[PDB]
Amino acid sequence: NETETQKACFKFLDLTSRSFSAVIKELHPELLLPVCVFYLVLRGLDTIEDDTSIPLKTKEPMLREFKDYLEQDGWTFDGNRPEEKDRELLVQFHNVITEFKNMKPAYREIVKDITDKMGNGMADYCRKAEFEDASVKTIEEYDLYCYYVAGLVGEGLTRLFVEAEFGNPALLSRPRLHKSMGLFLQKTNIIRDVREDHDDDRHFWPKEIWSKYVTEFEDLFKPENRETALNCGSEMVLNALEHAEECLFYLAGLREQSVFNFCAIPQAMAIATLELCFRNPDMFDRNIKITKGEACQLMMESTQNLHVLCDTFRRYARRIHKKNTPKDPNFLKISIVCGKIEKFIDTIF
Ligand SMILES: c1ccc2[nH]ccc2c1
Repeated sequence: NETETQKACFKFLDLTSRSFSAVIKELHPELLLPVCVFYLVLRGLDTIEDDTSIPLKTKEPMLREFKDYLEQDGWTFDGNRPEEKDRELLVQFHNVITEFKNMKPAYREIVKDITDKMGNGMADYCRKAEFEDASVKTIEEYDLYCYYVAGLVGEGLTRLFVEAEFGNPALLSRPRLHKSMGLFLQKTNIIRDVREDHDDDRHFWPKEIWSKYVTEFEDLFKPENRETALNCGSEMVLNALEHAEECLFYLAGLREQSVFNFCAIPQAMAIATLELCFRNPDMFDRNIKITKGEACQLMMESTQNLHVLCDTFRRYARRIHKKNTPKDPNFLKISIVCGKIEKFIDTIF
């Protein structure tokens, strides 16, 4: 007995999250529709923020006010460029609104708050870009951009988990944990996608890091600077790896198996992707991905328990530890963080 509003939301879930839709749809029914609503709302936010054919005069209010649109039956939007990939989510958004309002009031307050905080951070970002540079210059800015597009997702999901008693409530008292969750994923994708993003005039690597390796960011992609480029990505990987232990801390707080799988799978994939990118020069030439046999192993190792997941983390931390070379100016610090991850897992298990 699935309503068509529900079928549409799940259809759009397949079309926007692609492979991830499968693990979302295996979520415990207490949070299956809430998490689905949460994702389609944030994806609806992205479809507005990313369409450069929408002028700031129109886009900025939609982003700041989107939390209030969730309360308006039949809200639609057809002002995307006719070729935006996820247009139809916003033109048929009345299904998300229907299912948003069917949600328990505690879930609606969480999703509405995150939509509000996130949409306004996006609107602030979209504004600066139009009237300024908006280039990531400091690690602090880098970390701030990741908190708004990914750390806030972690807050929302954690708030839903704790509300459904699927997560230890102490996860809300230590918000560095869900922040590390989102930053680990977002930083790994920013590292791996650096060429793709640069070929679309998007640059998220902080100048505080890449300026120690090249004079201009574009220099990273020239074949003659492949050595400094590797060293730069190494420090990028080092910065991402500093979140891994707090990620293990967060997963230890999850109390329901389908919620564990939903959070553990992307984390295990992130550390594998990080290991594939570490000292890999292909990262600056194309989009590299982990092999299908590896991804399929990881999916088995991320859908069991915390012990099995920690062994996967220990394995890829050791692989990064071994690829680490003294020629790298980040040599010592990479070994230290890898050792801390390995020795921490050895202490638990
Ligand atoms: C758990 C916590 C934070 C997250 N960010 C994206 C997915 C996800 C899962």
